[PDB]
Amino acid sequence: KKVVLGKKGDTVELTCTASQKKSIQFHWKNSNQIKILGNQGSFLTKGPSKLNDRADSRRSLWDQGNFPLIIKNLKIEDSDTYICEVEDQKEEVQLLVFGLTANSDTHLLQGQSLTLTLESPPGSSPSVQCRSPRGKNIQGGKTLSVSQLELQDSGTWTCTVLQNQKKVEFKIDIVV
Amino acid sequence: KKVVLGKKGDTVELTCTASQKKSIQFHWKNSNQIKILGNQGSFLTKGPSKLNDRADSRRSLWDQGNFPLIIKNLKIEDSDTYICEVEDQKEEVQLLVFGLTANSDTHLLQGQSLTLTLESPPGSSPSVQCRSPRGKNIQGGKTLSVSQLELQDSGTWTCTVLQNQKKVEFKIDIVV
Amino acid sequence: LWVTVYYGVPVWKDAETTLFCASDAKAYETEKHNVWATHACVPTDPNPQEIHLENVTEEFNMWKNNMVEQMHTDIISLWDQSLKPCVKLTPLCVTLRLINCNTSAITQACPKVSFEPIPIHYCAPAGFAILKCKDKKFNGTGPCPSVSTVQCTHGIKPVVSTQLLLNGSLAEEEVMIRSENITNNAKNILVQFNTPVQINCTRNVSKATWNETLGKVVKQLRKHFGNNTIIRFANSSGGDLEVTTHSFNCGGEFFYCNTSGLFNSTWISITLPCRIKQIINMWQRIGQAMYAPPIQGVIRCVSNITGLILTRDGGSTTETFRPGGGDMRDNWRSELYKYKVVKIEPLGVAPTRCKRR
Amino acid sequence: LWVTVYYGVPVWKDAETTLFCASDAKAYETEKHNVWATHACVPTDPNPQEIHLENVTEEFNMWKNNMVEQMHTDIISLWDQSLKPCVKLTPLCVTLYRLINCNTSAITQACPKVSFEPIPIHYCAPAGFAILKCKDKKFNGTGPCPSVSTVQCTHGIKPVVSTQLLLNGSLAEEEVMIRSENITNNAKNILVQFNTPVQINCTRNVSKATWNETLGKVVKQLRKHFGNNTIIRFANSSGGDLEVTTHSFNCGGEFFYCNTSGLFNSTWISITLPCRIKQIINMWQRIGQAMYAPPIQGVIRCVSNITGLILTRDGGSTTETFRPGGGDMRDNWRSELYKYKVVKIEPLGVAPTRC
Amino acid sequence: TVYYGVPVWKDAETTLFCASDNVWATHACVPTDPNPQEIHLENVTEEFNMWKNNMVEQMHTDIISLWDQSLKPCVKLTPLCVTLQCTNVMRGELKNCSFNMTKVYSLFYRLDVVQINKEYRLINCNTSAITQACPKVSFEPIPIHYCAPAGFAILKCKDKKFNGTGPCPSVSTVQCTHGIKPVVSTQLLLNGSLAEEEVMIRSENITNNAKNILVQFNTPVQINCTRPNNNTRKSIRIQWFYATGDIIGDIRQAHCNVSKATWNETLGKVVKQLRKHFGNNTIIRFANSSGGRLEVTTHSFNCGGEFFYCNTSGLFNSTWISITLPCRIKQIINMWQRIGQAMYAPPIQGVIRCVSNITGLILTRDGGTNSTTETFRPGGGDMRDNWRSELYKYKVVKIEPLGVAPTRCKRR
Amino acid sequence: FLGFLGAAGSTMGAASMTLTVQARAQQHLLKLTVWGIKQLQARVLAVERYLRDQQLLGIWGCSGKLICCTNVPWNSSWSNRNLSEIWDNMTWLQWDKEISNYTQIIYGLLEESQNQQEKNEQD
Amino acid sequence: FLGFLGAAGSTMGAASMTLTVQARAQQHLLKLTVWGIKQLQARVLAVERYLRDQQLLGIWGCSGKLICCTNVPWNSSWSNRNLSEIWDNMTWLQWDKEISNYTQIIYGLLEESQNQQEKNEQD
Amino acid sequence: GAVFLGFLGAAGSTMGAASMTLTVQARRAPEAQQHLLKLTVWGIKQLQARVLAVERYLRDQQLLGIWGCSGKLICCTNVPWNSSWSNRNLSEIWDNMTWLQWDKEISNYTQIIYGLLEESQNQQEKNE
Ligand SMILES: *[C@@H]1O[C@H](CO)[C@@H](O[C@@H]2O[C@H](CO)[C@@H](O[C@@H]3O[C@H](CO)[C@@H](O)[C@H](O[C@H]4O[C@H](CO)[C@@H](O)[C@H](O)[C@@H]4O)[C@@H]3O)[C@H](O)[C@H]2NC(C)=O)[C@H](O)[C@H]1NC(C)=O
Ligand SMILES: *[C@@H]1O[C@H](CO)[C@@H](O[C@@H]2O[C@H](CO)[C@@H](O[C@@H]3O[C@H](CO)[C@@H](O)[C@H](O[C@H]4O[C@H](CO)[C@@H](O)[C@H](O)[C@@H]4O)[C@@H]3O)[C@H](O)[C@H]2NC(C)=O)[C@H](O)[C@H]1NC(C)=O
Ligand SMILES: *[C@@H]1O[C@H](CO)[C@@H](O[C@@H]2O[C@H](CO)[C@@H](O[C@@H]3O[C@H](CO[C@H]4O[C@H](CO)[C@@H](O)[C@H](O)[C@@H]4O)[C@@H](O)[C@H](O)[C@@H]3O)[C@H](O)[C@H]2NC(C)=O)[C@H](O)[C@H]1NC(C)=O
Ligand SMILES: *[C@@H]1O[C@H](CO)[C@@H](O)[C@H](O)[C@H]1NC(C)=O
Ligand SMILES: *[C@@H]1O[C@H](CO)[C@@H](O)[C@H](O)[C@H]1NC(C)=O
Ligand SMILES: *[C@@H]1O[C@H](CO)[C@@H](O)[C@H](O)[C@H]1NC(C)=O
Repeated sequence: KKVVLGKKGDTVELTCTASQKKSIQFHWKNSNQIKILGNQGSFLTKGPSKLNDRADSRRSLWDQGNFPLIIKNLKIEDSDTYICEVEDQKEEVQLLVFGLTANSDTHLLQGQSLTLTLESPPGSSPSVQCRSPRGKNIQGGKTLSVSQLELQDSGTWTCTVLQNQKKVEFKIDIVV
Repeated sequence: KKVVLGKKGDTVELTCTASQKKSIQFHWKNSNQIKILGNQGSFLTKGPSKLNDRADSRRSLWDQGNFPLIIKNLKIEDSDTYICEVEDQKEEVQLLVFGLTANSDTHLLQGQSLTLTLESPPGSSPSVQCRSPRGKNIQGGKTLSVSQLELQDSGTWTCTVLQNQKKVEFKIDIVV
Repeated sequence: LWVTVYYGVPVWKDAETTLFCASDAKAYETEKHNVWATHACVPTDPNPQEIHLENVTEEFNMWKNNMVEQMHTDIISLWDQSLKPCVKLTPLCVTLRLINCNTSAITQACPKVSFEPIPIHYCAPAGFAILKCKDKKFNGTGPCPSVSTVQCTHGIKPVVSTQLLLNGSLAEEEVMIRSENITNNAKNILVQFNTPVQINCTRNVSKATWNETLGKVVKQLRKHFGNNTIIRFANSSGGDLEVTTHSFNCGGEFFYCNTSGLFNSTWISITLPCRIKQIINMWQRIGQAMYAPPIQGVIRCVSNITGLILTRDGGSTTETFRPGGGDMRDNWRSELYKYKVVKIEPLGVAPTRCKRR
Repeated sequence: LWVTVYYGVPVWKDAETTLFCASDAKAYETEKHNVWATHACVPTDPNPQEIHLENVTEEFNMWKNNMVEQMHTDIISLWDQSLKPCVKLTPLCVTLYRLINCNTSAITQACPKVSFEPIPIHYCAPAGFAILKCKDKKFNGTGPCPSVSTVQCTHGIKPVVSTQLLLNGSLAEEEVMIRSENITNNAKNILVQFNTPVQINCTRNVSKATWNETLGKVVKQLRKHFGNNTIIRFANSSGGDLEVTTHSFNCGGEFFYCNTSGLFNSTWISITLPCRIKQIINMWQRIGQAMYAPPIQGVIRCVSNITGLILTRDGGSTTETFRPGGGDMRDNWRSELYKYKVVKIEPLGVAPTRC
Repeated sequence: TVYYGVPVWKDAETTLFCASDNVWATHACVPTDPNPQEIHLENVTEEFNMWKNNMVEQMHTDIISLWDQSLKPCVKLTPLCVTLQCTNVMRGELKNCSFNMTKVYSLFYRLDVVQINKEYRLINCNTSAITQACPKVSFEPIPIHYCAPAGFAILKCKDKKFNGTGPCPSVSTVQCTHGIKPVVSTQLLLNGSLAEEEVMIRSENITNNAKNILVQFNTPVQINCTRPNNNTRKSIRIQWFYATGDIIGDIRQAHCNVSKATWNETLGKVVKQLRKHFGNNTIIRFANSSGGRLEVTTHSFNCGGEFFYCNTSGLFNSTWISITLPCRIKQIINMWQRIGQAMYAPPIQGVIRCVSNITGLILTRDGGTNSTTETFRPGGGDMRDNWRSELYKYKVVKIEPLGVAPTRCKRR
Repeated sequence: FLGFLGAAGSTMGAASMTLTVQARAQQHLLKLTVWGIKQLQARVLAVERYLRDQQLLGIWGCSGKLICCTNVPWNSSWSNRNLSEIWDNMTWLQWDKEISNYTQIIYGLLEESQNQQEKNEQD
Repeated sequence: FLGFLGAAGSTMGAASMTLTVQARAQQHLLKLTVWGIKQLQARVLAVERYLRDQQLLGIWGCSGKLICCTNVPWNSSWSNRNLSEIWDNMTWLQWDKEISNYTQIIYGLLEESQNQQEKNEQD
Repeated sequence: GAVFLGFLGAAGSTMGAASMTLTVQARRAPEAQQHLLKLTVWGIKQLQARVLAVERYLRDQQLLGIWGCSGKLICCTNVPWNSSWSNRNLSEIWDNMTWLQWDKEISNYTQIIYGLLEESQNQQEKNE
C-alpha cells in the first residue's frame, strides 16, 4: 500500500509505471470505481469527479511508459485510493492527504494559548510530531498549546506523518 | 400450304418465321427455284426475277425475327408459290391474284347487260361468289350479266372469291 | 490409431499482413489528400468479386482487428505529409525516475488547402483475403451467422472527429451500440445511426431528426439494460479541450463546436456555437501544433453525423453517458467493424482410419 | 489385360474456346486500327513453332468453322472503335408486321477524320489448344485433308471489309480454287481464290488482260465442277442495296462503291470502273444506316490486289450465269482462314500393357 | 544420388537490360528498380578475370548494341558535302567557308576541314556520309544501372584488394548493378567511381607490353576545363538545317585547372604501387603520348555536346626516380573508332564550363630500359577499357540446382 | 488447379470426398495494369503455395497424393475424443482450433517417422 | 502442349517410346507493361493447365510418372480386342474413338482407378 | 519456387549440412517522377522472375521424374557411386570438397552421369 502525503494545497505526484513502453490506453479509478483521468488515443480526458480542475496528468512521459496523475491545490477529501489498469493489472495506490496549520491569527501575547488545527482523515492511524529546528520538539495531537513562548518554540522541522514507516515534510507557520 | 390473295396492284406481305430470332441468311425462292429476295449479312439483295423493281422487304423487322416479302403493284402473271430458306426450312407459301374490272366503265343503260372481267391466274380454280348488295349472291364465271339497272345498283361490291377456304375483303369499282 | 494427412481441405487462420490501399484518386486536384492518394495508394478495383459463403460460423472480434492499426499508421502518414504543421512542437524529451526533458520546434511549408476525404478502400495483398460478416445484428464479439469473403473493404473516409463521427457508414436495422465490455466503465461506446443527421457549419443541426435518433439509442440501451435506470445525456466530462469539443477539420481549418446543448436531453432546429483555434494538439502523436490564421473566406461545411461515442460512469440510479472521443482507432473501428483478414491453409490433419505401414 | 495410364499421348478433340489476337501493332500510330490492335492484342511471337504431322488425316469444315464467328465479332468491335459514325440510326421496333412506327434511334457521335489502314492480324489459341492448318493445295473446302500441320498462330490475316471482291491478302498457293457449302444450291455463296493477284488502283482502274486470264482460270475451275457445257457468263450485278450491287470498300479515307459492270460483262466459251464516294451507308456490322462527313480534299490513292471473288449462280430452270453479290462479311473472313481449325489437347489414355 | 535444391553457379552469358533514372543519351530505358535486393554470401570465394570474364565480354556486346541503337535516332546530313570556297579568318586556325546555294557563309575549324583541289572540304564526307548532331539531343552522361533478366544473378565482389582477378573474399548477389557512368575519355577517366584508399593497377598480363595498365586513384582530383567561346548558330536550309553561326568576342583554347599538389601525391601513390608491381629497386619514369592516329594520341572527352581533345603532353609526362593546361576542340567525329559515318557536332552558344573529378588513368608499358627506366606512356583509344574499369566487380551467373554426388544407397 | 477454398462448415468426412473432383471497354489503362498485376500475383502465389505443399507432402514420403496415409500414431494428448463424433458434427474450420497447438508437433513426428521408414527401407 | 501431337500418326508402340522422353519512348514502355501482362497471363494459364493435368494424374497414385500401371483390371465385359492387336494395328489418334463410346466408362475408370488405389492404401 | 536460395556454407564442410538446409527449406509509387508506371514495370519484372522460377522448377522436375525421383530431394539409384569417375575418397568429396568445385569436377562428365541414371531408371522400369 504505497502512500503519499501532500501539503493540502501543493502539487503532488502519483505515478503508475508500464514496462511495455507503448503509450497505450489507461485511465484512473477511485475506491468507488469512478473515472478521474486517463487517455483516449493521444489526448487527455478527465473523468467526471469532483477533482477535475484539481488534478491532472503529465502528458510528456506517456510515450516512454510513465502515466502519472498530478493533483494541485490539495485538500482533505482528496484522501482516497486510486487504481491503474494500463493493460490488465489493477496497480493500486493509496493517498492520504491532510495538512496541519494554525488558527490563532493575531490574538497571541506572552503566555497565552495557541491553537493548531490538524485535518484528521477518517480511516487512518497517524501520529503527528511536527517540530521545529529552533528547539520545539513538541508532542501533541490536534491543538499545540504551550504555556510559555521562548525562542525555542518556533520554526518548522521534518513533520513526522508516520503512516506505516513512511515520513514526509511540510511547513508549520510560526515565526518569532 | 399458306395461301395469300391479291388485288392486281395492291401490296402483299408474305411472311417467314425465324425460330431463332437471330437474322440469319435466308433466301426467297419461287417455284422455278429462281431467287427473288435474299439476305446477305446485314444488306439486302434481289435476284434476277420479274420483280427486281417491285420486290421489297421491311428491313427493320429482320433483327426481331421477321423476314417479310412485299410485292407492290402485283400482276396476275406473277402469281406463283414462294419459299423461305431461313435456316433449313422449305416453308412454301402461295400467292394468288385475280382482278375484277369492268370493260364498260360508263356504256350502260337501264336493263342493259353488263360484262365483268376477271383476269384469273392460269392453272387455278376460283369460286366466284359475288356478294353483291342487291342480295344477289352471284355464282358465275368471269363475267356477270346484270339484266336490270336499278337505283339500288350503287355501292362498292365485295365479290369474295373463295379458293380452298381462303377469303379476303374485296373493293371492286361499281359506282353509279 | 494412426493419423493420415488430407490435402485441399478448407481451413482458415487469422494472420497479420500488410495491406495496400485502393483509393479512387482523381490525381488532378491541388488538394493534398488526393495527391497523397496518388502518392502511396493504388486505384480502386475495377470489379469486386465478392463470394458469398453459406453455413459458415466465423468468430468476429471487431476490436482485435488489424486493419484498424494499419490504417491508423497510414492515416498518420497522411496527416503528416498533407496538412503539414508549419509550426510543429514535439517533445523528444529523453529519459535518463523523474527527468527534465525538452521540446523541439520544426518549421515547414504551410499552405491553406482544402481537405477532401475521398474514400480509401483497403485491400489485402495476394494470398490473403478479408472476411465480412453481413449480419445486421452484430454485437461486437462472437459468431457472425453469415460471412462472405472479399478482397477490398467498403470505401472509408479517413475522417478525424471527436464526440461525433462524421461521413461514416449507416446501420441497417437498428441504431446499434457496441462496446467490447459493457458491464463496466472506461470502455468506449460506439454507435451507428440508421439515418444520417445533417449538420451545417459556417463562419446548425436539424431538430426532430437528432431527437428521434436519441430515442432510438436510448431504446437500444434499455434493451441492453433492464428498461430501468433511464439513460440521460449529459455534459462533456472534461480534460483536453479537443476531446471535450466536437473537433473536426474540413477545408484546412480546425472547427471546435460545443456540443453540450445536444447532449442536454433526459430520456425516460438547433444551432451550434463553433469556434476556431490556431493552436492544436495532433491526434497522431503527443505534442502541440501552431497553424496559419484562417482564410477570410466563409467556410460552409455540411457533414452527416453517423456515429456517437459515450462513456459510462460507476455507480453505487439513472445512467449518464458522457461524450467521448480522441481515440481515432475507435473511430475507424466503427466503420471497419465487419472485416477480418484471413489466410488459407489447404493442408490438414486426419482421423485414425488407416492401418498402412 | 490391365489398364495403365499414359501422359502425353497425341490425342485431340475438336472444340471451340475464345482465341486471343496477336498483332505486331506499332502503338505509335494515331490510326484507330493500330490503337485497337495495341489495346486488345499481344505481340506476335518471334519464333512461331510449326511441327509437321505425318500419316494423319483430319476432317476440316471451313463452312461450319466457328473461329470465323470470333473474328467477325472482334472486327465488329474494331469497327465500332475505329470508324465512329457521326450520324447513326439503329432500328429498335419493339414488338408486343409494322405493328409500331419502329422509329430509328438517332445517336449522334463525334465525326473525326481518322485514317483506317488494315494491318496483319494473327489468331492464336490459348495455352492447352492447337490450331490445325491444312497444307494441302487441293483442299476443296470441306472434308478430309491428307496432310495437316499444327501451329499455334495462324498466318497473318489482314481484316479487310469488302463486297464483291476480296483483296489485300490470302493469295492462293498453287491453283485457283472454288469453295462452296453446296455448289448446286443457288443461295449458298461460292468463294473463288485467285492464284495470281490482279492489281487494282482506285483514286479520288484494274489491269486488263490479267483480269481476263484470271477469269479464264476461274471459268476453267468452274467447268471442272460442271459438265464443261453451259458456258459461264458474268453480267450486271443482281440488285439491291448499293453496297452489294457495286464493289464497296474503304482505304484510309472514306469508303466508296464502284460500278463493276465492266468487270463482269463477259461470257466465256486497262479497265476503268466508275466509282462514287458516298457518305450514306448501310452498316454491315448490324442492320441500320449511317451518315459520315464529307471526304478530305486531299487526293486519296489506294493500291490493292483482288485476290478473291464471291459469286452466286442463277437459279436453274442451258447456260449458267455468275454474278458478284457477296455481302455477308463472315464469307470474307471464311475465305482467309478456310484452312484453320481449333482443337483441344487431351493427353491421357488407357492401354493393355498387362502390368 | 542426385541432390536437388543445392546452390550451384555456372558462369554464363545473358543480355542485361537498361536501368536509367528529346535526348538519345537518355533514351527510353527501364527505370531503376526501387528496392534493389542485395544478399551477402558468406565463405564464398568466386574466381574472377574481368579481362576474360564472361560478364565483360557480354557487357561489351550489350554496350556496343546500345550505342548502336542510341546513335541512329539523330537525323543525317548525307548530301550537304560539296566543294567549299574558304578563306582563313595563338593562331585562330578558323576558316570561313562559302558554298553556292541559290552563296552561304559558315564557320569551320582548321582541323575539321582540309584542303581540296583556297578550296576546302571535310575529310571524309564523300567517303562517309556526315551526320548532323541533333540540336534537341545533348551529350550528357547519367548513371546507368545494369539489370540481369529473370533466371540470372549478378555477382559483386566487395574486396578492396580485388584488382578484378583472382579469388574474392566477400561476394554478394544484386539484381541491378550500381550506377555506371558512360563517359568518353582516352588515356584518362572522368567522373568515374571513387576507388579504395589504396591505389589499384589492373592488367591482363603485367609482363606483356601489349596489355594496358589501368590505375584507379583513391581520391578524385578536380578536372574542370573551360572554353570561353561566344558562338551563335544559323538556320541554313539543306529541311531547315542548323549549323555554326557568327562569332562575337575572342576565342580561347579550353584551359583545364588541376591541383598540382594532389595530382603529384596521387601519382606518388601510383608509383609506389608500380614499384610494388615491377620491383621497388627499378626506376620508373613517365613520358608524353606515344603517337599514332590523332584521336588516340590525345585525351578525347565531351562536355556540353562539344568534344575537346586534351593533347596536354606535358601533363602525362612526369619524369621521376622510383596548373592550367591548354587543349584543343574538334567538330568532326570518330566515336567508338567506327569506320562508318562520321556525325558532326556544331558548337553550342555561350561559354562551355566542364567540371569533373579524375578517377582513373590508362598507360601502356614500354617494351623492355630494363630495370633502369620504366617509361609508362599514356595508352588508350579502345573504348572497351573505360566501361571495363567501372564494373570490374560484376559477373553474370545461372543456377543449376541439380547436383549429383556419390553416396551409398541400395533401396530396391 | 488450385482448390484453395471449398465446401463450408459441414461434416469433414463428406467434404473429404468433395475435394477429390471439386476443381481437379478500357477507359484508363493505368488502372488495368496496376490491378491486373495484383490478381496475377495472387494466381502465381497460389501456384507457388501449391508447389510448396506438394514438396512438403513429398518429403513426408507421399507426393502428389491427396489422401496420404503412412505409419504414424495418434498421440493421446492431441485432444483425444471419439472419432465418430468428429466425423459427424465437426467441420474443418472448427476443428482447426483444436489441433493448432499440436500442428508443429505432428508435422515433426510424421517427418521423423518418414525418415525412419526410408532409412529402414534403404537398409 | 502442342508438342505432343507431333508423335501422332505413328504406331502406338513408337509413340509411347517417344513419350518416354519428350523434353529431355512509349513504344518500349507499353511493350514492357501491357503486352507483358497479357503474354505472361498466357504463360500462367499454361502452367496452371499443366498443373491441373499433373494433379489429376496424381490422384490416381502415379504422380509424376509418364508411364505407370494401376491394379484395376481392364473392364472386359464390354467389347474389347486382344492386347497385341491393340498396340500394333492402331495408332493413338483413332484410339480415342474406340473409347469414345466408353466416355462414360472413361469417366468411370478415370475416377475408378483412383478409387482402387486409395482403397489399397487405406486397406 | 524452390530455385531461390543463397546459403553456401556446407561446401567446405560436410555436404550433410546442405542436406539439413534443404530439409529445412522443404518445411509505394510516389508518382513524383511517375513512379506508378515504374512500380508496375518493376512488379512485372519480379512476377516474371517468379513465373520463370516455377517454370524452371517444373522443367527440372520433369527430368527428375524421368529418373526414379519425381520431386524427392533425396533420391536413390542403383548406379555405381563413382569407382569409374572422380575416384576420390568419399570422405573428402563429402566433407572437404566445395560444392561448386565438386559440381565442376562432375560436369566434366555430368551428361553421361545423367545418361546412366536414365538407364538405371529404365532398368527399374518393368522389372517385374
Ligand atoms: C464530409 O462530407 C462532406 C460532403 O457531404 C464534405 O463537405 C465538403 O467539404 C468541401 C471542403 O470545404 C467543400 O468544398 C468546397 O467547395 C466550395 C465550392 O466549390 C469551394 O469554394 C471551397 O474551396 C474554397 O473555399 C474558400 C471559400 O470559403 C476559398 O477562399 C478557398 O480558396 C477555397 O478555394 C471548398 O473546397 C464541399 O463543397 C463540401 N461538400 C458538401 C458540403 O456537400 C466534408 O468535407 C467531409 N468531411 C468532413 C470532416 O465534414
Ligand atoms: C491494302 O493495302 C494497301 C497497301 O499499300 C493499302 O494502301 C494504302 O492506302 C492508303 C489510303 O488509300 C494510301 O494513302 C496514303 O498514304 C500516305 C503515305 O503512306 C499516308 O500519309 C496517308 O495517310 C494520311 O493521308 C491523308 C493525307 O492528307 C491524311 O489526311 C490522313 O489523315 C492520313 O493520316 C494515306 O495512308 C497509302 O499510300 C497506301 N499504301 C500504303 C503502303 O499504306 C490499302 O489501304 C489497303 N486496303 C485496301 C482496302 O486496299
Ligand atoms: C470486463 O467484463 C468482466 C466480466 O467478466 C468484468 O468483470 C469484473 O471483474 C472484476 C474482478 O477483478 C470484478 O471486481 C470484483 O473482484 C472481487 C475480487 O474479490 C476481492 O477483491 C477486491 C479487492 O481486489 C475486494 O474489494 C472484493 O470485495 C473481494 O474481497 C470480487 O469479489 C467481486 O465480486 C468482483 O468480482 C468486477 O466487479 C467485475 N465487473 C462487474 C461489472 O461486476 C469487468 O469489470 C469488465 N471490465 C471492463 C473494463 O469493462
Ligand atoms: C455478444 O454476443 C455473444 C453471444 O454469445 C455474447 O457471448 C457476448 O457476451 C456479447 N457481447 C456483448 C458486449 O454483449
Ligand atoms: C498485294 O497487295 C499487298 C497489300 O495488301 C502487298 O503487300 C503485296 O505486295 C501485293 N502483291 C502481292 C503479289 O501480294
Ligand atoms: C568569316 O566569319 C568570321 C567570324 O564571323 C569573320 O571574322 C570573317 O570576316 C568571315 N569571313 C569573310 C570572308 O567574311
